Parts: sequence; structure tokens; C-alpha cells
Amino acid sequence: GPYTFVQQHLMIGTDPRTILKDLLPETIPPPELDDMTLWQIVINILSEPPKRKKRKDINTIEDAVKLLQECKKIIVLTGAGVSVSCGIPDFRSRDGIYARLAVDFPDLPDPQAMFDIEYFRKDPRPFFKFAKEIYPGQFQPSLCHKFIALSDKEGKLLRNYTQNIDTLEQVAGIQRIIQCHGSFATASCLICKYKVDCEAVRGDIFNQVVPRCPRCPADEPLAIMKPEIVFFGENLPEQFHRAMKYDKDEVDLLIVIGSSLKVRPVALIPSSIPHEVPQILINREPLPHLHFDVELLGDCDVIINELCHRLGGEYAKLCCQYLFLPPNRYIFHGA
Amino acid sequence: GPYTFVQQHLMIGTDPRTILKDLLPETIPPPELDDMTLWQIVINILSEPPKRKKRKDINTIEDAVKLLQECKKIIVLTGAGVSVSCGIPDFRSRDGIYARLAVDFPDLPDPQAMFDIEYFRKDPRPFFKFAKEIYPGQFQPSLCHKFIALSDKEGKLLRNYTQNIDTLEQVAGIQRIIQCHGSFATASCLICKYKVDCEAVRGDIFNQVVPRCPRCPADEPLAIMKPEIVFFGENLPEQFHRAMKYDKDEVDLLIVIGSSLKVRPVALIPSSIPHEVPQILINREPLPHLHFDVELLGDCDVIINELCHRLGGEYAKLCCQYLFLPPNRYIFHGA
Ligand SMILES: C[C@H]1CN(C)c2ccc(-c3cccc(C(F)(F)F)c3)nc2N1C(=O)Nc1cccc(-c2cnco2)c1
Ligand SMILES: C[C@H]1CN(C)c2ccc(-c3cccc(C(F)(F)F)c3)nc2N1C(=O)Nc1cccc(-c2cnco2)c1
Ligand SMILES: CS(=O)(=O)NCCC1CCN(c2ncnc3cc(C(N)=O)sc23)CC1
Ligand SMILES: CS(=O)(=O)NCCC1CCN(c2ncnc3cc(C(N)=O)sc23)CC1
Ligand SMILES: [Zn+2]
Ligand SMILES: [Zn+2]
Repeated sequence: GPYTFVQQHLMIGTDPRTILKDLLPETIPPPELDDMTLWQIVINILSEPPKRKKRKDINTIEDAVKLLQECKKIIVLTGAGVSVSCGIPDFRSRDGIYARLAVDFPDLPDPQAMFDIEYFRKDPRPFFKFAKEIYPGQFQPSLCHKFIALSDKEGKLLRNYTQNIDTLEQVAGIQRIIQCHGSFATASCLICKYKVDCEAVRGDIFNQVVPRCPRCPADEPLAIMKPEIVFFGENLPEQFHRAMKYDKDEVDLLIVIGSSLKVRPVALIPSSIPHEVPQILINREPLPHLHFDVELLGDCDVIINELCHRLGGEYAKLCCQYLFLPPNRYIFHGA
Repeated sequence: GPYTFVQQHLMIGTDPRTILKDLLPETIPPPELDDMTLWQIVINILSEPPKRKKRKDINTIEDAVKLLQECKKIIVLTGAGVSVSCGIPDFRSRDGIYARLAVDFPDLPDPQAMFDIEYFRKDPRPFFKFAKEIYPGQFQPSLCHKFIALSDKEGKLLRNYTQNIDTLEQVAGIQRIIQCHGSFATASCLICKYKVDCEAVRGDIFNQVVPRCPRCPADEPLAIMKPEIVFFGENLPEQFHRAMKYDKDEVDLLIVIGSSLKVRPVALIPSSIPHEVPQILINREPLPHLHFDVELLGDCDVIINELCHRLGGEYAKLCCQYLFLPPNRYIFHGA
């Protein structure tokens, strides 16, 4: 029911054009279109039946833990949601950086400029102020991170595709990781591409000083050490495609945790795997554009805590009240 | 999707017990039940498939005006919604009388006491203060009223079952009317049941003086002229049943305008007629417990205005921009 989604955004006063930024990436709709028209376009896209239909023999949280404890070769997709409890708000939320743009980053014109290679070459001052906010060694991994880490110890994790750049998966000790939009783990020079570790550059950044390449000529200004995050203008990591090529025909369980799935390439994964592969959702809010077999709604940690409790054994040792909506929705604390 | 309904009420902090007042009338759930349990009961009831399923060959507003201009023998159900534009808020809304109870009616214990025969016999002072607020000859009928009036002139109206007591249907000139919860049209004495017209008692009420029976002994206190509104403790008008007995097998089109359909006996009508009879909804908000073939959402007058415009002819002379949600929902101004 895309009604709820549209009505919700109609009273809030959302620009439908920015919604279409997600629904139609790599397409700029003409500026002559009025907002009443843009909204009907939005609706027309969401109301289209999804590629991958829901498996009807899979519905309950009981079904979910069964699949969890039985399945090897699991794929987990994680977004900004798994880190909010750690102290990092979604960039797109009200206490996030995009909404804080005029407050703390008046130099930046767009939210896009924060991760635009063309702006960064012009002026990297605002990126490194932000980098100090979410720098490794300031936040502890959430229960979700540790959960994923445990599944990897247990040999169940085919891959964790994460959208996060906070490198918490690193800290949590998750091995089989794929960071789609890169991470703060390393930093390369724009010029000579000399690579280095994050814990090194930490000091330079924590003291508001821009890291430059120790090997380049100091005359060079573009000699800057940039954390290997995928900026606008830059290509995706080629390992994503190499990983996804194999994974799609070996995955037997897909778990989406704490992601809106608004942003490619991760957003494409649920409809790029075999339709008989069970898909489970763990999120604060349901998704309008995709159908999942089991939908667990609320605080991601709260939900993982329940499953960990249910799975018992090793998973229970991680532990620090729902409503059932037939046939496959659950409401936990959170919305 | 009863999810939207439940989540909406969970953040607002609604007592699920008062929801169950509607979902389970004539059943008082035991007081030992905690609210988490009461909510799952609510969900369990709403998630039950409705008696009358939706006709799939009927979906659009084009389908709606076709049915409207083709059908004779039409049944229209109207609730508090058709009168809000006239100046009478829903009793259950924030500017309504139930929420104004502590402000303007501190004598009243319950909202129920306002229309409880046992309280009225104790103390009719608060009922007549309220009666002066919504008394006939203070509000003009809405576009919806006039619309229904026109359908009745045209011979299309089998019946208008209204929940309203404001008697605006009277003012609008609607003939084939059934006032399920009674109306201010007449007033009878509790004792001798001597009947009288409203425009008479107007003066007594407008001057905060209680009307008493001119024929009873003045010694009698219960000699009071009460507007023949159906109070708690009293039976429904027997004409409702007499009307519904015939109507259910002669109705070919059912229109619900401006009603939540929370309250019996009108709430029962959509599931008490043949399932092949097309049902159309005109309301500010969709209904969780019932399925309609076409759902027109927004300000009731705004919607009727569109249909009147479309129907042309006589209906257009009543006239004083939507979004389509496939396959059968429309969003107008209002929510
Ligand atoms: C409201 C209808 C008819 N109207 C309202 C339109 C008027 C204009 C456009 C339109 C024109 C130029 C460019 C675009 C653009 F796609 F947004 F770039 C849209 N699209 C639509 N409409 C669309 O449905 N457009 C549209 C555009 C792109 C994708 C889809 C679509 C709908 N379901 C799957 O894909 C639909
Ligand atoms: C949560 C389940 C099991 N639990 C949670 C319950 C625990 C207690 C009750 C219950 C006990 C006594 C009285 C009532 C009362 F019906 F509310 F009065 C409910 N009902 C339910 N439950 C119900 O589903 N109760 C219930 C009560 C009345 C109607 C329905 C129903 C569900 N679908 C159509 O009707 C369901
Ligand atoms: C979109 S791109 O390919 O050009 N790369 C540009 C940068 C992206 C980084 C990932 N994105 C996020 N967006 C919103 N919230 C969050 C919270 C995060 C966290 N705790 O790590 S990352 C994140 C998007 C931008
Ligand atoms: C429920 S009953 O059988 O015992 N009869 C008691 C009184 C009912 C009268 C009808 N009800 C309403 N409820 C909420 N809003 C409104 C707005 C109205 C209007 N403009 O006339 S009537 C109304 C309910 C109570
Ligand atoms: Zn260099
Ligand atoms: Zn009398």
C-alpha cells in the first residue's frame, strides 16, 4: 500500500524530485514538470509490481530463526540503521549531516558536495571536519554488528554488503565484508596514490590539520591523503561486482538490516538474486518498493536481541513484547 | 494493511480498549488484560477477511460516475463528515464535544452521559447547552447534502441512512431519509410522550430555559420535552429495520460519504447487502475494517464537486487536482 508512503510525505512537504533521485537515478526529469505530475510519476513507479514476489510459505519470526539456524551461505545487507545506536545518525535524518549542512558546514552548497571529488579537489576542509565526527575509535559496534560478526565466525556468512563508511564492521571483526561505498580504513593520495592506514592519519585529522602526501613534492596542492571512500565522480569498487557475480548463485538466505535500500548498488541486490531465496527485513520502517517474506519492524538491536535469544547458544551470549500483524509483519519498540 | 492504522495509534497513545468499544460492541473485555494483549486482539479482528470482498472489475473514478449516472435505487450512508464544513465538528475530533468535555461540560462524567437516558433524567442541563450549539437554523447544508438532495429529486435515491442528528438532511430537502440515531426534528415528553416541532422549542432553548410539557402537571419534574434522539438505554427506531429489510434486495449502488462506519447499525450495512452490489467510499481517511471498490479520499465536498462536475447537467449547477493510486485509490485535498 503505497498510499501511506505518499500521504505521509504529502503532509510533511517532501520534494518529490528528491524522491525521484532514488527511484530514477541516472535520469534527470525535465524542470517544466509541476510537483503534482512528479508525484504521480513516483506513485506510478512504486505501484509497479516488484521483480521478486514474496514467498508465501515463509511468514513468521519462527520461520525466520529456522532459516537463520539452518542456512549457511547467508547474505546480509546493512545500511545506516545498524549504526544509529552507536552514535552515528543517518546522514538523511534530522540530526544527520545533510540537515546540519547550514549549521556546521556553510561552505558546502550541496549535501552532494561533501562527497564530490570535484568539490573535494577545490576544498577538502569541510570533509575532514566531518571525518573527525565519525572517525574509527570513537564508537563501539552495535549488537547487530556483533551478531553479523558471530555468523561469520560460525561460517554462515557468505557476505555482508554494507553501505556504511564508518568501518564498524572492521571493528566488530566481521571478515567476509564488502564496503560498497568504501571506508575510512585506508587513505590514498590523489596524485601518486600512495596508500596508508587510518590509525596513522588519526592525529593529523584530530587536530584539524589536512593530511598531505609525505612522498609528493610539497609544491603540489592536490597532494592530499583521501580516505578511500567512493566519491561522486568516482567508480564503484570493482570487487563489488566480482563478489556479487559469485554470491547470487550461492546465496540461500538474504537479510536486510537497517537499510532503506534507496541507494544503488545495494538497493538492486534484493531483485538480483533467485526469487526462491528467502528474504527477511529488519528495519524501523517498512519499504514501499520491495516485498520481503518476513518483516520485522522496530529498533534493529531490539529485534536482533529477540532472535539471538531465540537462537540460543552462542547468539544468546550476545543479549544485553512485540505485536503480530498477519501474515508476516511484527512491530517491536520503534517505528 | 492494518499496520498503518495500528502504528499510527501506537505513537499517538490511543487506549485500545476504546477502539474495542467499536470493534467489539456488546462485549466488555475483562480488566485483567494488559494493553499489549488488547492491541493484538484489535489486530486479530481487523486482519480478519471482510465478509464482502471487493469487486475487481470496478476501480476508477470513471467507473464511479458511470455507476452514479446509470444507477437508480441508490443507498447513501452519511456520517459526521458531511457536516464538518457546515460548522459542526465530529464529536470525536479534537474540536468536538467529547474532547471539549472538561472545558464546557464539567458536569458530565462520560461522553456517554451526554446521550444517556439515565443521566438525562438526573440532569438535562448539560444536554440543552450542547443542543444550542448544533440547533437547526444555525448551519447551512453542505455540497454533499445538496448532492444527495438532488439525487432524490432525480428519483435515484433508494435511501439515505444518516448517523447525523443535526437534521441538515431535513434542511437540504432530502426526502427518502432514515435518521438512525434520531434527530432534533421533534421533541416528546418523557412522561406523556406529547410530541412537538423543533422550531417551537427553539426559543426556550436559545434562552437557556428547559422546555417542560405544557400538558403534564407542573408538579412532575420528569415532565421534560426531549428531542427524539436515540439515547443510550433506548431502542433504535424500528423504521431502520423496516427500511433495511426492503432496501437490501433492491439496492444496486452503495455510497459511503463522510463516515468512519465505527458505529452500529450503519456500520453493519456494507456487509449486509449483496456482495455484487458496487460500493464506493468518500472520506478523509480510508477504513481498515472494510473493502470498497472505489476509494475517494479527501474533503468530501471537494470530491463531490469533482463528480458533480463530471456528471454535468443538473449536478454541475451545484459546483461552487487529484493523485491516482492504482488500482482504485484517489487522493484529493484532505487526508
Ligand atoms: C504521470 C505519467 C503520465 N505523466 C503523469 C507523466 C508526465 C511526464 C512524465 C515524464 C516526462 C519526461 C521525463 C520523465 C522522467 F522519467 F521523469 F524523466 C517523466 N511522466 C509521466 N508519467 C509517468 O508515469 N512517467 C514515468 C516516468 C518514468 C518511469 C515511470 C514508470 C512508471 N512505472 C514504471 O516506470 C513513469
Ligand atoms: C491475542 C489473542 C490471544 N490473546 C492474545 C487473547 C487473550 C485474551 C483474549 C480475550 C479474552 C477474554 C475476552 C476477550 C474479549 F473478547 F475481548 F472480550 C478477549 N483474546 C485474545 N486473543 C484474541 O484474538 N481475542 C479475540 C477476542 C475477540 C475476537 C477476536 C477475533 C479475532 N478475529 C475475529 O475475532 C479475537
Ligand atoms: C553515494 S556515493 O557512491 O557517491 N558515495 C558517497 C558517500 C556515501 C556514503 C554512504 N552513505 C550514507 N548515507 C546516509 N547515511 C549514512 C550513515 C553511514 C555510516 N554510519 O557509515 S554511511 C551513510 C551515503 C553516501
Ligand atoms: C450512539 S446512540 O445510539 O446511543 N445515540 C446517541 C447519540 C449519537 C448521535 C450521533 N453521533 C455522532 N458521533 C460523532 N459525531 C457526530 C456528528 C453529528 C452531527 N453533525 O449530527 S452526530 C455524531 C454519535 C452519538
Ligand atoms: Zn602523493
Ligand atoms: Zn408530558
